[PDB]
Amino acid sequence: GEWFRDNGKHALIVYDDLSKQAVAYRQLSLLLRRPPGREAYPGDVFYLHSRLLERAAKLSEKEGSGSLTALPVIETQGGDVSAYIPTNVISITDGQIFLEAELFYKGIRPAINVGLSVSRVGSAAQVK
Amino acid sequence: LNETGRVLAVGDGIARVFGLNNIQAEELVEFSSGVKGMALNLEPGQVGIVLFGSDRLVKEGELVKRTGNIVDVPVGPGLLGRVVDALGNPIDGKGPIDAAGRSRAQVKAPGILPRRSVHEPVQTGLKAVDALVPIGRGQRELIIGDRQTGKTAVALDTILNQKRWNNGSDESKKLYCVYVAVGQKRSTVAQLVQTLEQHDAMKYSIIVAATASEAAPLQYLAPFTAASIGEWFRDNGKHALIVYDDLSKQAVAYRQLSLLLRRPPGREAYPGDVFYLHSRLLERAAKLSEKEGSGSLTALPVIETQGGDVSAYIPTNVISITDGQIFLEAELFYKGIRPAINVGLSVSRVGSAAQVKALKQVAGSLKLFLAQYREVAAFAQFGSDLDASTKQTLVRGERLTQLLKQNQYSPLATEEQVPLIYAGVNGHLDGIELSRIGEFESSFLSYLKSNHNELLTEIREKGELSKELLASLKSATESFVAT
Amino acid sequence: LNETGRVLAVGDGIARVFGLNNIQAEELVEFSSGVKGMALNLEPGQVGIVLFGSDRLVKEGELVKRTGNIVDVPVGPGLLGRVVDALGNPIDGKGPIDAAGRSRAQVKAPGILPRRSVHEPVQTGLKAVDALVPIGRGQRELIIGDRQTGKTAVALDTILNQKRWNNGSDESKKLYCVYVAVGQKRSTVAQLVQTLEQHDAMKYSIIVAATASEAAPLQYLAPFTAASIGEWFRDNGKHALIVYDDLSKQAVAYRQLSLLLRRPPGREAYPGDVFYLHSRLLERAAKLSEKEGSGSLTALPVIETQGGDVSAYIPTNVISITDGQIFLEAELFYKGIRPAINVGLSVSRVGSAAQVKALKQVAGSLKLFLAQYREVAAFAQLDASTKQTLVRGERLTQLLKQNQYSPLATEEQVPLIYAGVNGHLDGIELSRIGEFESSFLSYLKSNHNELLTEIREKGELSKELLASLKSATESFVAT
Amino acid sequence: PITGKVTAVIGAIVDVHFEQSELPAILNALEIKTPQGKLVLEVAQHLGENTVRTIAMDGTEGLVRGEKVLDTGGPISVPVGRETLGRIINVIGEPIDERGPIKSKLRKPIHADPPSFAEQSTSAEILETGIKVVDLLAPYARGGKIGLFGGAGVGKTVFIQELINNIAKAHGGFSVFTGVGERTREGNDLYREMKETGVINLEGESKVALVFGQMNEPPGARARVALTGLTIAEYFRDEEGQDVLLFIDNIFRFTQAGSEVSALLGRIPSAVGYQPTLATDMGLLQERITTTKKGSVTSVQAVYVPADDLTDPAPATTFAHLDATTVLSRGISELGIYPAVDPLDSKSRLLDAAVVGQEHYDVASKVQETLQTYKSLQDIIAILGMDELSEQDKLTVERARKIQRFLSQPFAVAEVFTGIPGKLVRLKDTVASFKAVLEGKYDNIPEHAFYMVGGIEDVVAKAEKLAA
Amino acid sequence: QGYAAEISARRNAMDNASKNAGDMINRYSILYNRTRQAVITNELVDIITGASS
Ligand SMILES: Nc1ncnc2c1ncn2[C@@H]1O[C@H](COP(=O)(O)OP(=O)(O)OP(=O)(O)O)[C@@H](O)[C@H]1O
Ligand SMILES: Nc1ncnc2c1ncn2[C@@H]1O[C@H](COP(=O)(O)OP(=O)(O)OP(=O)(O)O)[C@@H](O)[C@H]1O
Ligand SMILES: [Mg+2]
Ligand SMILES: [Mg+2]
Repeated sequence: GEWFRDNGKHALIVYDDLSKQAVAYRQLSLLLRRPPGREAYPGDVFYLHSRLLERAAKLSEKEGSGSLTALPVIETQGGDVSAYIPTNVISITDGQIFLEAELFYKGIRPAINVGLSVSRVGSAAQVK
Repeated sequence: LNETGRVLAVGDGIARVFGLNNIQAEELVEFSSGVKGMALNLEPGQVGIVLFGSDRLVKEGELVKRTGNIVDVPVGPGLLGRVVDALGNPIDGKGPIDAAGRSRAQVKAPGILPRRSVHEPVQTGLKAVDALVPIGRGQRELIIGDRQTGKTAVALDTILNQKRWNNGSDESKKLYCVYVAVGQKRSTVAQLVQTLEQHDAMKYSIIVAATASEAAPLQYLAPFTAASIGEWFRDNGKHALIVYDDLSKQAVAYRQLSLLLRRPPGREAYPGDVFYLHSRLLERAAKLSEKEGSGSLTALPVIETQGGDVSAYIPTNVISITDGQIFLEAELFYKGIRPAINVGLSVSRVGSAAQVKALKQVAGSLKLFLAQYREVAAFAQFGSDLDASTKQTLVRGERLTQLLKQNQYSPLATEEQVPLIYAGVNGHLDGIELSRIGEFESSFLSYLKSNHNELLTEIREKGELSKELLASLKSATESFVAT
Repeated sequence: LNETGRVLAVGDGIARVFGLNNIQAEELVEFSSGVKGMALNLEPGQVGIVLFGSDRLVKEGELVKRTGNIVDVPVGPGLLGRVVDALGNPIDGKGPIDAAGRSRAQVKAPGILPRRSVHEPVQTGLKAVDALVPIGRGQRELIIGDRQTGKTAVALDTILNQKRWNNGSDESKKLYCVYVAVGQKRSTVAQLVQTLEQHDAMKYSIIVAATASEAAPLQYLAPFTAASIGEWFRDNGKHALIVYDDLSKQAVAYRQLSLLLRRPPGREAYPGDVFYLHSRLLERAAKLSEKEGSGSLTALPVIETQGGDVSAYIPTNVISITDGQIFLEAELFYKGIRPAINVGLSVSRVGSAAQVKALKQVAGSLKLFLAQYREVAAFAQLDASTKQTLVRGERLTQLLKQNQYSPLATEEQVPLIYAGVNGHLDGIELSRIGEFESSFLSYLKSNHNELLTEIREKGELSKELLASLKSATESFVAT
Repeated sequence: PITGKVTAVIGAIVDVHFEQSELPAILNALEIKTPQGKLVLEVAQHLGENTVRTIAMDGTEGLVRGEKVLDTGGPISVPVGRETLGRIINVIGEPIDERGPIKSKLRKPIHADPPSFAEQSTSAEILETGIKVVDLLAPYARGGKIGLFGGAGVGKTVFIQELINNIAKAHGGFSVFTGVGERTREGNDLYREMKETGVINLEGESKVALVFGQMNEPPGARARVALTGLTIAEYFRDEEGQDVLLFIDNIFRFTQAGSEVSALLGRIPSAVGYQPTLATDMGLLQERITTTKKGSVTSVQAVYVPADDLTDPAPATTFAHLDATTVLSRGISELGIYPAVDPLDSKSRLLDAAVVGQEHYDVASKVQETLQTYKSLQDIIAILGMDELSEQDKLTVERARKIQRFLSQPFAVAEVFTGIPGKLVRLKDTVASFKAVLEGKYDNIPEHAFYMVGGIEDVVAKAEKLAA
Repeated sequence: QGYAAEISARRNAMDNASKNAGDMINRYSILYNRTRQAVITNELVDIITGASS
């Protein structure tokens, strides 16, 4: 995606999904016998997802003009938003599109929970 | 040092021995001081011996000799009425054990082919158990619950009930009981043996004791040798009931051994293969086919939960291994419900196949009424108004709950259980004051035994309610309820 | 290499040293850069030194040399009015310390036979504590509560009150005060010293400070060296009071040391011996027998609970060790009920033996009244008697309020608690109760000074004194 | 004699190298000379290369590598017999009452095998304590094993001292009190109270022996003093053939002490950091306490509950070893209901209709049913309040509140700080009073009349005083 | 008048019920946070012991 970003083009990247990347990184770290952290994740998983997600950027006119837009996907077990990796990514990203199982099985689809969903860039990006 | 070794280090019940090149895994060794041990760990330059006694006796430089024997225990009918330690040595203070043979502790469970489907009841004499969670011969019914809830009481009543048949001539009904005390204090086992001898249940029972002070390997090894003792009856066409009180303390003993051998810990520091332990123990309980003499061995594991937490490692393991659970709760205990069985959480997966046909017939709707009652009681507690049908549900369910109360060491024959469950389920108790149910039972049986003895005789000998018996039972219940 | 060694490694505040063959366990050693340490592990061929300072000061290959002393600190009366670090070095900048001697940081607490029953009062000057939770000389009374609930306020008012006697001539009555700030902000300790100097309480106090930034071993050590400083007063027939503010932060520093030594974490990740840390510290607070010189060392540990959880690990440990507890409740503190004593949970097992007889007379059967008032409030959440109980309990609680840095002598407390228990306040509006005290005392000083002097000197209310107090109280209340 | 050199010192653990290859057997006592006199170490492990790892019974501070160690040739051994009565004994058996040597003709090792299964004797005789809640809902057994469970600051010590005061005189046999890691102040208080009430008599015959390893002691001492107490009690049981009271406060401190040394001994920590050997260590200790055919030992034990967590491995494992249990609770204490015994969690073997009779059993079971109903209605009472309860639920809640308050009782020991005179209640009086309360005979009495009184007679008298 | 008093009383009763339930929510939120920290600590201790075998 950063090739499009750097060369003056716009790119969208969807990480489907970051929970399983975190699981794989945990697997690597534990099998490399590195010191475990909380919930047996490595000591620097936050530096995994931040290292990844801060590459999504909107560049100024002097740096060409390019954008890389990231839509990471996160799977919350039993809908627990307070889990470790979700806690990291929710702080990492500029908002949430939160999908609720109850709405989904009510037949309300795409089932977005409007109360919890927020875009912190918000109205600045919206079409007038 | 092929058939001998010498101690490199010793402590906390573990000895590390140099040599013993030819020793087999789990083989026994004898130290020159006379204490024995078991070679759990074989390593490139060491053997890890777990000691069956005080490590005061062992010391560095101690010579160690192979026994050439894997753990084995005496077995046979000569153990009936005896108390033996984890290795079959008598501790009751009487004479030797007249063993019919010896059997290894670790033995392969019967495979797919030898077995037969569980179809013979284990009549516990407990109304709740026999009515709602039947136990069959060859079944593995977990008894699980917090401390001091009545687990041992349930198992002990099941043992005491067999005196009806153990005095008879029919060898196919007689059930021989083995009770394995793991981690219990010797005075508790002494009280248990006086309870059995007072009720004269000892003459068909066996006690295997690995009490609290006995070395961890013996507490570990007692369930397996007790299973080997029980398996003789299974393998010779007889029936056995083995009660493991308590498997959690065996798991604790294995955690001790594995941690002191420095085997990698798992969850809650238990070793990674404790499930293999309880599984290879419990799969030995089986019902065999005619080609194998139709013997059986029934297991009643006891598990002590902490604070009701069934999510713990060992509780989940044994729950997932066994064929069902009897759940005991403190809340029901103080509400006066004894044996305090939570009939909602309790489940028998062998199910009605293990139930006497008469009690199957009358108990059919009991489960439904109790489920409805537990669902509805929240309305009464919450202060909400009650519909007529919900009020009827409560009046029925409260009396059914009262009807399942039972005093300790007072098991009921099924000829006595069937009339009570019939009367309760058909709603003939609904008019009686809730306080008087206990008066009803004691009187109603006394009535039937005196004025309707034919019904009890026929229920016992046939085991099934024909239409004539059921109609006569209806008439008798209506007669007595018109007290 | 017998009397010196060379650092093999440095990390996490631990220096592995080669040599030091003749070193004693827990001996104090000096590094080439002047930072000191404790030889905690003696191992085959190496020694593990815990550093009383930042490990930036230590490098591989640096020479380390013995001192020949188990870790010890200066003690004596020359420390009065001084602020010192965990090892007794002066940090107030007022110059050297005139030590009467040196005493080891950690010492066996006096056994069973040397001791005596606690039978003298530690006059806190707080109505609530002096009335409901008596503290005796040789007692060890826990002050426990949530952050910013007046814990240090209670300890500090107790320290300030002693000026009434420490200015006198009788050492049987004086009470010298030692205070350890453990993990506290250094600015807070500076302002606390300023507060003591304003009230003139400094000239008999000692401050032993191991503030937040200082290496964990110093925070761990400070309570023990301050206990050693107070034990000089204890052992020489003098009376001392030692405040630990907090012990919780000491436990945190000890957890840091233990986990950086890679010892197994226990409950709440504290090491298994975190109990022994506080037990061997607090058992040193004792009252000695006549054969041992009759001295004493009173202790006031301070514990910060999170969310008011007294059931946590360290709080329960210290509650197990101490002779009682003063529980300071945030919910009371927010409603303006200060010093915010929760009289339901607060208990002093020494009890009556520590109390002044006059207070035991007038404050008799008051401890039950306020818990009964709390139960009445729960029941309401009315019977005529319960309404009367509510009316009197509210105004008693108004009497138990007290402004900071304003301790009352028992001659002043006794009239107020008398008027409260005997129901004279029941006719006076609540808003004016704070005035009542100020006026009421002012009257007794103005017109009945003989009665107050008699209460002071005799320590008991005879029939004549009790009736005179009744008459004066009624006369004022009607006026 | 066999001699060795100290090679390592860490905390309470000391490693000794014996060039004379005949190493001391495990549990042997070793002696180091110091300015304090002798320091006694106990051999815990053999490490190989002639090195043994040992636990110090006193402070290791001041030790130097290369310091000489002498093997005593046997375990720690303590005086026994009637010469120990009326005296205070240290863990290693030295007197610490400053009254000179203990002149016992016999001295016995503190490590011994528990009695065999054939030696066990069992009985069902009620030990009347005079405490309403205990005598009603959890009767104690003479010759049985009794355990107080409770967190910090609930009243384990006051309850223990009340039991001592009530039972010691009535027992008439011998007594042993073992302070295991508990308050030194209360050791002195017990000593002086015993010396004033005459059960200890410096000028004559005494009936109690005292052993103290109080909480100021290193973990090595706390891990072994209980065995010294057990050794004196066992000498009274087996050799004197007498009947023995054995008080232990606090047995948890034994288990905790082992944990403190467990990591230094090189063991892998078990759950929540306890030693792997917890269960077998505690079994080896506690099942020596059993009564036997030679004599009867009535043992009362206080058990600490860390962080009020009854699921903690130590209390949880201790529960299996007792005939009677009394679970003190902070939740009850906060109500002001001393002695704070939890009437539902407290449980006893002897609450059996064949032992206590049908009337006592019925009264106790009805009391517990009422209390359980009241506890089941807590959430409803909190949210909706009393008005919405069913009318018979209202009646049950009122009777449950009155039973709660009637189970409180003022002990004479607590009078120092409660100011309420001590009160004692006989068993039959307790049963009659609670039967009367259940039967509604005193429904008209205000509930505060039940708080801190003994017997229904005092309830009516306090009702009169509240009516005045 | 009885109907008016009934409805007013039910208003006030539900108000008190809601306030009591809110207090209980505060208490159980505190207990939940404590249990959360305890669970994390215990699981992490198990992991660390497994690593340092
Ligand atoms: N049906 C019953 N009726 C009355 N009391 C009973 C009944 N069953 C058990 N009890 C009582 O419950 C208490 C505990 O019983 P039991 O020893 O069987 O429990 P347990 O769950 O096996 O206990 P533990 O975990 O201590 O071994 C004892 O007082 C026993 O008398
Ligand atoms: N009796 C009182 N009257 C008025 N204000 C008081 C009283 N006691 C304490 N305060 C004030 O309450 C605040 C907190 O007091 P203090 O510093 O003693 O509490 P603390 O519990 O020691 O706090 P921390 O946990 O921050 O150390 C300060 O403003 C203090 O002035
Ligand atoms: Mg049991
Ligand atoms: Mg403060």
